[PDB]
Amino acid sequence: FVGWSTDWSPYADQSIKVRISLKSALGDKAYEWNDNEMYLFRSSVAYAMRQYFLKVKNQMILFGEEDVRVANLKPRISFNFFVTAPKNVSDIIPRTEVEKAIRMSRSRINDAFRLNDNSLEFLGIQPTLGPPNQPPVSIWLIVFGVVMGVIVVGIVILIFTGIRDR
Amino acid sequence: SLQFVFACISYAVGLGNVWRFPYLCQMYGGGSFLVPYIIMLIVEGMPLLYLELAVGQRMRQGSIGAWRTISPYLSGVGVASVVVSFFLSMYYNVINAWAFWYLFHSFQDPLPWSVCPLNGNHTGYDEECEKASSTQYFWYRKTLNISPSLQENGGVQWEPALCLLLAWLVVYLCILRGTESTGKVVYFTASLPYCVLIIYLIRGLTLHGATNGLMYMFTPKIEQLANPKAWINAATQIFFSLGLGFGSLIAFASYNEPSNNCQKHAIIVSLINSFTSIFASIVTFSIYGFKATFNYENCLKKVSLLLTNTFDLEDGFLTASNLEQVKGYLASAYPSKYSEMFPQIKNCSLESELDTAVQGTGLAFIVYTEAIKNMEVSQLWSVLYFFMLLMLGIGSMLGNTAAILTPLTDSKIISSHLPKEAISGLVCLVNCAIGMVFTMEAGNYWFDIFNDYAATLSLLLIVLVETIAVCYVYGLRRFESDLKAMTGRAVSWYWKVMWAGVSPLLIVSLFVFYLSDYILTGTLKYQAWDASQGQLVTKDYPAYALAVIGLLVASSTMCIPLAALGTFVQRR
Ligand SMILES: *[C@@H]1O[C@H](CO)[C@@H](O[C@@H]2O[C@H](CO)[C@@H](O[C@@H]3O[C@H](CO)[C@@H](O)[C@H](O)[C@@H]3O)[C@H](O)[C@H]2NC(C)=O)[C@H](O)[C@H]1NC(C)=O
Ligand SMILES: *[C@@H]1O[C@H](CO)[C@@H](O)[C@H](O)[C@H]1NC(C)=O
Ligand SMILES: *[C@@H]1O[C@H](CO)[C@@H](O)[C@H](O)[C@H]1NC(C)=O
Ligand SMILES: *[C@H]1O[C@H](CO)[C@@H](O)[C@H](O)[C@H]1NC(C)=O
Ligand SMILES: O=C(O)[C@@H]1CCCCN1
Repeated sequence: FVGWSTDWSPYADQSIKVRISLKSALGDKAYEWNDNEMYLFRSSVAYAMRQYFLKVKNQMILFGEEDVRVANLKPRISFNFFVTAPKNVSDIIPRTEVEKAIRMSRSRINDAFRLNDNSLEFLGIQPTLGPPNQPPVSIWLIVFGVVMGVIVVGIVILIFTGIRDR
Repeated sequence: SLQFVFACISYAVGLGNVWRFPYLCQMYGGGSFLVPYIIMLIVEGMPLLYLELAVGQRMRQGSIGAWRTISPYLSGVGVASVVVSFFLSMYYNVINAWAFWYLFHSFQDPLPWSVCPLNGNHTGYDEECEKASSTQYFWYRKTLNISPSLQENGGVQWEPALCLLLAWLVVYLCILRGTESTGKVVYFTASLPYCVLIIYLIRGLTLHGATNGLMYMFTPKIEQLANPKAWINAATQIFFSLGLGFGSLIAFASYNEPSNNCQKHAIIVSLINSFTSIFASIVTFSIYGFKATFNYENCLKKVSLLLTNTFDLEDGFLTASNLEQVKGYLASAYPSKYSEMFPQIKNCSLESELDTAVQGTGLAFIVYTEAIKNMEVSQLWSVLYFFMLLMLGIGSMLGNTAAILTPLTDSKIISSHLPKEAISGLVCLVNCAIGMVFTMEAGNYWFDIFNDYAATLSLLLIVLVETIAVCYVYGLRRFESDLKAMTGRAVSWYWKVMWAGVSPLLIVSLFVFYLSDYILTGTLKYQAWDASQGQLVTKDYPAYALAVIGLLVASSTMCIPLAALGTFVQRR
């Protein structure tokens, strides 16, 4: 194929795409997304990677905020990040491990920016709301049984009294 | 006077005012239905209700006794007026059953109609529960489990069957227990519905977009005002809410003194019925307008989110006040990208949502469950509302079943063989056993058929026959003289005018228009739930559903001429 495309990049396969919606989740009193917030986000991602590599693979890897490479920053606050080895640029942590790391510590990242799983979407990491507990058997059935029992008793006693009177 | 007036009010004010009127108004255009209603109340409601009360007094007999004493060739109209009641009592109780269901699912912190169930990934919501509302999903799937079409029906759903059995047991217990102890009840059962409706109006008028609902309710769209079906439904709802044609109003007026003012009482009863219907429908349509506004806002937010996630716009840049301009700007920026999703961008407006937000016989339940889910202590308000509804239904059914049973008890042939407690038990058992067809998977369609044809047009023909009998066969001069001698005051000229010519002519014109419309259309259709589309679609009635539709009206209406033919044969 003669020619080239201006969209393929060697890092484009392992990139996780973040989309942040500040103004919706916070309404007013929402901060601006300057470079300090990007620094905090990269530090949070590096912390998540450290936690994942310590608590799962039992390896102590010294990730840093400069190891979370960020590209395609856009005004929507939508970009692509990927994490390399601590000092080995040619080594890219494969996307599966990054996704597992983010799933493991997504709560802390959400709390750092006061976002909840809807304004901070990782586009590939779908959260779980949690199973809805069911009561022991059925409250409606218990109430219906009580009501039907009392109504049946009333009918029986009324019929018996009416028959006995006559 | 208070006893008779409150008895008539408690009979008339029931589920036809709080439940049937709102969805009938919604179905036929809102204001386009309200203008005929009032128009059909001055002409059809008041004069014929007054005529019924006067025949009840001047005969001072039962319905069959009165229409047999006027002339033997006419006794059949006393029998038919019972049969209609039968069909009413056959399906009316289903409504009460539903309320019981909605009551029993009201003691749970996660109210069933409040939160949709999880899809199965445990990451989202059900497809049909998201396309529809949680209340609509609960009503159409958790409550009825409605089948997609009338031709498809399953077995008897055991939960609705048990609820209907409980409702019939409650009705039988109320029949056995009390017959004249309504003293304090009339003080209580007449104010509790108004208190609950006042509370729900207080909530209903502070919701976002309540005025949209009121504007839809009170706007008389001329375009859909020409539909004859709207006029037919208005007249039949007036007759069904006042109880005209059921024959129990005649029995109620039979126990009144002949030196009483039935012109004041008829006017007061009709006006109170109209006011109660209007108030309940106002509250219901305020909540309905809130629902429509919420749906419109949700669609606009979804479209804005779709555009923002694609064009990489700012979080709050795209709002509802600058949508079209930014859409034009985006279209002008580059059409290649816009071409891909242009089918996907959806058009939504308040009007279309207002026509098609919620519609059907479950309008009251869906709307009021939504309102409850937007309360603070939802359980208490749900219990209170579905208890007011239970009281209204139980009172109306007590009236209807008394109308059913009085001819049976008065017959010495049956009364000399079985006790009244057994006659009533057998009647309740037969009604409950036959009404199990409304608890099937496709039972809501049969309920639709009975709600629209069992006691709809027969009440018109019965009242037409009654008024022709009173005016022309008995002789209006003789009737007026008898009434004047009974009460000292001669009937007003307005009442005579409405009795003799205006009401029968309007009824005949309505019947002719309905028949002409049905013939020209040639395709009777019904609404069916579509879970995949999550809305209501129109489907043609099958061949076997028209036989039942025809028979329901035909038996009750034709019971009069058959009796006339039998009397003629007996004479010859
Ligand atoms: C930085 O990370 C990269 C991985 O992305 C490391 O490259 C890896 O180096 C090892 C050691 O040489 C390679 O294994 C060797 O492969 C050759 C190829 O045939 C084979 O002859 C050897 O016997 C051995 O199996 C591995 O293939 C290579 N991986 C890649 C993707 O190139 C690199 O070593 C890291 N840098 C530092 C300083 O650790
Ligand atoms: C969620 O369920 C749908 C089926 O409705 C499926 O297509 C989708 O892949 C599921 N999502 C995940 C993350 O498994
Ligand atoms: C929306 O409106 C446009 C323009 O009026 C029309 O082409 C389109 O078919 C409508 N429906 C959808 C789903 O886009
Ligand atoms: C959803 O499920 C995942 C595991 O499948 C769990 O880690 C997560 O906490 C759940 N979300 C809740 C309980 O809110
Ligand atoms: O308002 C009601 O619901 C009842 C129905 C039966 C006739 C009397 N009115």
